[PDB]
Amino acid sequence: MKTQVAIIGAGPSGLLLGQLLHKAGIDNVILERQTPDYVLGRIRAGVLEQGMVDLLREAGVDRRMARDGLVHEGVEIAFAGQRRRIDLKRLSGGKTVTVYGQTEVTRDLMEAREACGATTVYQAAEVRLHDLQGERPYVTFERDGERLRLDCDYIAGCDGFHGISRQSIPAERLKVFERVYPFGWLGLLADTPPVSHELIYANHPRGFALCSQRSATRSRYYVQVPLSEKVEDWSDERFWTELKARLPSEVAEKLVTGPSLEKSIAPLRSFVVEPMQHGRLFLAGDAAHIVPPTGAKGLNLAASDVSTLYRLLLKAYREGRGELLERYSAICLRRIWKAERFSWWMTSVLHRFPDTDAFSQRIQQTELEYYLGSEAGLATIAENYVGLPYEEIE
Amino acid sequence: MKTQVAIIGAGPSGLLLGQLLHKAGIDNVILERQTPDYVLGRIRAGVLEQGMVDLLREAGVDRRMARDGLVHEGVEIAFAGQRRRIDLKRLSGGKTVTVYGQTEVTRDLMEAREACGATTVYQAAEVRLHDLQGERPYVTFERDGERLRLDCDYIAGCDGFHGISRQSIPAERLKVFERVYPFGWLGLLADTPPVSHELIYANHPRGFALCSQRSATRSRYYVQVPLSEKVEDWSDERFWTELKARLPSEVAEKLVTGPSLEKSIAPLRSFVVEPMQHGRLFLAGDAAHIVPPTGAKGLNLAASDVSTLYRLLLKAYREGRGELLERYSAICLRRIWKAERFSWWMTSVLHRFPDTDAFSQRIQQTELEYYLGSEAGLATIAENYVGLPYEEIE
Ligand SMILES: Cc1cc2nc3c(=O)[nH]c(=O)nc-3n(C[C@H](O)[C@H](O)[C@H](O)COP(=O)(O)OP(=O)(O)OC[C@H]3O[C@@H](n4cnc5c(N)ncnc54)[C@H](O)[C@@H]3O)c2cc1C
Ligand SMILES: Cc1cc2nc3c(=O)[nH]c(=O)nc-3n(C[C@H](O)[C@H](O)[C@H](O)COP(=O)(O)OP(=O)(O)OC[C@H]3O[C@@H](n4cnc5c(N)ncnc54)[C@H](O)[C@@H]3O)c2cc1C
Ligand SMILES: O=C(O)c1ccc(O)cc1O
Ligand SMILES: O=C(O)c1ccc(O)cc1O
Ligand SMILES: [Br-]
Ligand SMILES: [Br-]
Ligand SMILES: [Br-]
Ligand SMILES: [Br-]
Repeated sequence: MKTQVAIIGAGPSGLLLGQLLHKAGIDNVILERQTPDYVLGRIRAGVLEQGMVDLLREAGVDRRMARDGLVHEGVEIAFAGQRRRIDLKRLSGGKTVTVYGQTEVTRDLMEAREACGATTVYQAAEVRLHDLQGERPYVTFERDGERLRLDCDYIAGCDGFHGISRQSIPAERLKVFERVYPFGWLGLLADTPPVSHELIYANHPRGFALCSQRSATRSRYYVQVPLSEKVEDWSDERFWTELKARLPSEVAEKLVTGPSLEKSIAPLRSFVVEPMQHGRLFLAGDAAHIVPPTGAKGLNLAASDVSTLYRLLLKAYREGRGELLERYSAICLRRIWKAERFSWWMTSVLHRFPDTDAFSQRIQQTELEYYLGSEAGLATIAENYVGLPYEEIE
Repeated sequence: MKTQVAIIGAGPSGLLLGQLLHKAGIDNVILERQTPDYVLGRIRAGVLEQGMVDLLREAGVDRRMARDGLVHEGVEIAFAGQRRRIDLKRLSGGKTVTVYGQTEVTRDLMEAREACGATTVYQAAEVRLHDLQGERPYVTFERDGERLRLDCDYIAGCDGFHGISRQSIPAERLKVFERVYPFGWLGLLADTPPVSHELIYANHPRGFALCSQRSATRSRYYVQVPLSEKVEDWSDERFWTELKARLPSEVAEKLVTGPSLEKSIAPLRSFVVEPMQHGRLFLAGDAAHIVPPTGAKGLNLAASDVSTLYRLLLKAYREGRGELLERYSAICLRRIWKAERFSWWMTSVLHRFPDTDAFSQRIQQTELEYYLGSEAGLATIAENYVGLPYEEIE
């Protein structure tokens, strides 16, 4: 079996990369460990940057998004009883973000991939990578018991945090950066109208709360929760009572509650590996880095890694410029570290930490008061929130 | 013995407050524990904000400053081999800072006080405060052995961190915020031309370094040093070799070194007390709060507390508005917390901390790269550096 670019993983990264490549005439095969239905059952991200919205259009997979996605021009931050709005559009020079669920994007791409007929192998068991430093690397996997080999020129590891690709690079070639936060997010998806037309991030003494949305009739809420909590310990009712307890009263009063469609706990983490490649293997998305969701950068960073890898593969195949591929990590890492810093900052100012002394609490409050009341402070939040510019290469 | 306003301490705060009050017709007596020469021997701050420069003019003590002070329009920050300049003037909307030593300001005020004939009692031993909540508080002290009593309407505690005034307020009425940093600054004053026309803050792997000045022929340099260091362990030569080791080579090459006129180690600290008053006692300057010197806010905060207290005392004496004095702490604390936050931020990004993991180091570097390369980031540094606006009261 043979292809040009082998792609491990069919989440947003793998599908987006694959779609881009296919439209340009570069053969690519995707290997996914799960079934399509399993991948489609993941409720995750909901905020997309301008850059990602353009990459979807470029991949020709934007019809449904242009119809159903909500364009937001601001986000609110509530702390100490007051609600402060950040005008993203005015402060960033006219950029906005688009709210459209990750499940939707994945569904749009999977459909687009099916229609064009490109190769996708689900239930690809025991994927293994070989000859990463040769001229002809290959992948082996098991489809219903028999071991099959797939030959390619390059391998794109788009298998997420627990994927096999990052684990395939000799640990001594890698430099790992990581911070684990002492809390997670308990998220809840409901078929009720969102409480606000825009998102509300909330710093409350009991912990962080976030009011988000998926459509005009579907909502998503999160509340900061310690690592000891179990999802079965949180009935729908306990969640609504806690959410209400963390929001300003004029917001809590108009909250339409309802039974959960999905409920889960996601732990917060920061993680970066350098470099992001090894021989003919290139990492993209969660396979290479993790950000706490506070800044909504995860899926967005995945898009920029992919945007970069794709353009570098094009130069390589169409222009015979195979040497530019060495620049992948340098290019990606610049944007990644700034997104990691924004995510970390957002996380530290909106969440309540366990053993904080009096001084740190006052500083946290003052960070908010300064950044939310200063035109220059608001602009730092805004330009980072909408998304810093993609570097163009060459 | 009787006066209207008793002032404890003859450093910048006490003298400035006293001078302002005197010019407006409000009698005031200053009690200082040391001799004039001792106070004059302290080498400390060198950077003055616009607001402080105007308060000096208002006190009519600005002739020498207008002549010898250096107006700076920018400051440089060096990290990872590169030097980045922050244009304060362009970024803050035209404000600048003025470099004029603290010793000079103190000398100008002491001279001004002498000429106008206001009462200053040096070597005022064992100062004690009494009847703080009555209508007539008083101060007792010892001048060459005999105990004298001074009656007044109000007491301004301008006695610094180790003064008696903060210690005179019942500890249960006070709320203390404090952070101690695991390092200090080893400063050196030399009679050599400064290495740059503007200040250079430096983040280097060996620790922080700062190149400052006092005049066109006098310089002041600092290098971050751990708490274990003793000044007698640092010969002039050891200092120059370390300073040079922490600066970019094109800067180190042109450094004119020389024997020290003064050399000392100042530990870094953050400290705030709330409220800043008790009955007829009002705290000002270091008596109420400490900031690490990284943002040059100490003497500047002292000026704003004093500017506020003075205007409130004027309303009280001239207008019979004695009730406005209750607003002192609320007014002062707003500016103080923002200055404390700026100082903390500057400190955390320019200094090397002892037990930092890989992630934090990368974030520290990225903080600098973001704030120094973003127009909005640069503006946050600039408006804070020149000094946020003084609140006007009423
Ligand atoms: C559980 C979780 C919750 C999250 N929640 C949020 C959230 O609420 N908000 C938010 O803003 N962001 C959230 N994120 C982050 C955001 O969803 C991601 O950054 C985004 O999904 C990254 O896409 P990806 O393609 O890189 O990774 P993924 O979506 O993880 O896709 C990787 C894919 O590769 C497959 N794969 C794994 N191992 C192998 C293998 N050995 N062989 C073959 N295929 C393999 C997996 O089955 C998976 O389909 C979350 C991430 C996770 C892991
Ligand atoms: C040792 C030290 C080093 C510093 N170094 C720097 C530096 O390098 N850079 C910088 O930016 N800032 C520095 N600062 C901070 C800056 O100098 C101050 O914020 C500024 O001096 C505050 O002025 P003040 O009048 O409030 O206090 P001070 O200048 O401390 O004056 C308070 C005065 O009150 C007197 N006093 C004390 N106790 C009594 C008493 N019991 N009775 C009567 N009088 C009393 C003292 O003798 C003193 O004269 C430093 C502060 C200190 C303490
Ligand atoms: O799921 C969301 O809608 C969502 C929105 C904002 C954010 O920062 C993180 C999130 O997961
Ligand atoms: O003494 C200085 O000149 C000086 C300058 C800048 C600064 O932040 C701190 C300082 O003590
Ligand atoms: Br979703
Ligand atoms: Br995220
Ligand atoms: Br000085
Ligand atoms: Br200071």
